[PDB]
Amino acid sequence: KKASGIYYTPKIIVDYIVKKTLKNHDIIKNPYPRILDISCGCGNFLLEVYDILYDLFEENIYELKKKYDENYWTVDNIHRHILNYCIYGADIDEKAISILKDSLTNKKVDESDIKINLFCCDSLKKKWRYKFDYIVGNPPYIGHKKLEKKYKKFLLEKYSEVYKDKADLYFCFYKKIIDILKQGGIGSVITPRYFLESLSGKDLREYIKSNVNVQEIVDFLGANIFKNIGVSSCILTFDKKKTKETYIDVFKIKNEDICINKFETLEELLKSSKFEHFNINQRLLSDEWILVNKDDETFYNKIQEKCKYSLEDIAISFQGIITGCDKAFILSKDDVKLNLVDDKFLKCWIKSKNINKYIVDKSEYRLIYSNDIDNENTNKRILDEIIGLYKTKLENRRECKSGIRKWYELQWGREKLFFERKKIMYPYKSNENRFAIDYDNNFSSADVYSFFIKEEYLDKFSYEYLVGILNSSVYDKYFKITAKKMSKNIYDYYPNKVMKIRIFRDNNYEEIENLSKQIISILLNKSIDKGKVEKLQIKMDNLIMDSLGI
DNA sequence: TGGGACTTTTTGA
DNA sequence: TTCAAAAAGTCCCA
Ligand SMILES: CC(C)N(CCCNC(=O)Nc1ccc(C(C)(C)C)cc1)C[C@H]1O[C@@H](n2ccc3c(N)ncnc32)[C@H](O)[C@@H]1O
Ligand SMILES: [K+]
Ligand SMILES: [K+]
Repeated sequence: KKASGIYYTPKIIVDYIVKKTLKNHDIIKNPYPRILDISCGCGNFLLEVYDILYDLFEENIYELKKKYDENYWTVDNIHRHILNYCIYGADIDEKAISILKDSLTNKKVDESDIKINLFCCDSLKKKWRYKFDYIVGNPPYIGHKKLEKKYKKFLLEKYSEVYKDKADLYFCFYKKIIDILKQGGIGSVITPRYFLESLSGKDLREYIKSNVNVQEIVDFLGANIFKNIGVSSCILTFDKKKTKETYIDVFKIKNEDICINKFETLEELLKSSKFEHFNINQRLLSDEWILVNKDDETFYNKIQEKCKYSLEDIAISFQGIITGCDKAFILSKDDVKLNLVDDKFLKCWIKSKNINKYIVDKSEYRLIYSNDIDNENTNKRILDEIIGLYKTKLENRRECKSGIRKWYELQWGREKLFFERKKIMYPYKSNENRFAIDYDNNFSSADVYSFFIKEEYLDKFSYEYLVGILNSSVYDKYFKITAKKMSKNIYDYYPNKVMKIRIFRDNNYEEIENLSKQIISILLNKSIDKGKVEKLQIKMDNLIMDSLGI
């Protein structure tokens, strides 16, 4: 399956990571460094390590010959020494190890067979017999849906310090690498960036912060590093050195449309205008890692201090309907099959794209709220001609197999009363803040999140005021500071972060609310000349900036 | 083949 | 009993 050009780490990144770890190695003082890659594959990293080592030994061959055994340190012996004592690799694929072993053997190209330290094993189960000086590589990423159940139980029992709930497989590789790193060693890996902000990575970030000194983080944000692969990458470099001060070099990319396979070295790219550099004090990291420059930190801290309320304080949040099979329960509003379904069971259905700022597009789909169907004898045509077409798939849902749900019921139908009221809705993934007031009792899947204001905060906050500030440029920038960057121009808008947004009340409340009412009034007209909306938004942003003192 | 529009349901807790 | 998180996303066209 995984036999193609994908998953090959680009040469620029491989070269950077190998150099970053061995740039300043004192081969005279320690001529026996152990370099490990625990997901070496065909040896993208290890073959480069061999070359870097060979130059390093050959450049100091006469100093080694003089300080140590004169007969042992010769140029002809460098190849044997590297393979015996220096390069280590591990991979679960037997064929990959077979190829890597031949590649290392053919580096020199008789005598006694040289023992190459390659292991065909599960790196997370191996009883590692010693720690390592340097660890580099590109671990596998496997999410919570794509992991096997038996294997996941093992991770939960043994890697509980970093792996729980919706965590990822590469969380465990981070723990393994840190655990088998020598005092004073250096590790450098490329992994997905999502653990820097995700709720799942909370324990993993705590593990890294409390056990290694993070030297450098390269955040590519939504840039496409791996061709034809939908993943966002970062490079972490960490050590176990005794140092008094622990500051992190953060290199965050500025333009996501760059092509990495166009510059000579990654170092040239990082020092250029295509990246920004700033320092974060590792002691000042909380459970959240707020990796922003001084301007954005000052901006963020001003808003946090000024706002006395959060959305969670004043709102009730909930995820959308999860049918478990959308094609079985969602039909076009013009589908002739809806004449078989009583309007009592029909609900309006919108997708994330139907959410704009301040207002929702008119629904084009309907949801059959099948939970309200009492008996199978009644409304049999609905069960036999609409929902039953997917009966086999519906029966394969978890709650149907355990008997909690009937085969025709919605898997997670939530509570209708939550949806059939005035509320605010936003897409779960978007390029910008899009918070709308729903007036039409719209239902939606889990690609749209909703909340409504608690009764006790209705006098302080109105729906019109909230969509005003939340759709403002100030709050767009404020949310994206700590949001979870998913892919190019996509952020996660999930309650675990959206409900942490903080809000304020001051003298500008009335004028902000009135401007929001004007914007809503314009956006709902048939002859909508939606140009004045931009001007009103600009005026509102000025009031908000005045309110927060920025 | 790479870029852009859009986003299901499986899953642990 | 029933919540909400999770992109080695998914899909299509020029
Ligand atoms: C494929 C991705 C996921 N890979 C990224 C690193 C480069 N991998 C790579 O070049 N693989 C490869 C390339 C070509 C071949 C062919 C010979 C052409 C068939 C075979 C394998 C991760 C490697 O980790 C290995 N892996 C996965 C789980 C896991 C674990 N639990 N313990 C230890 N090693 C683990 C897996 O076999 C991969 O080689
Ligand atoms: K000597
Ligand atoms: K990406």
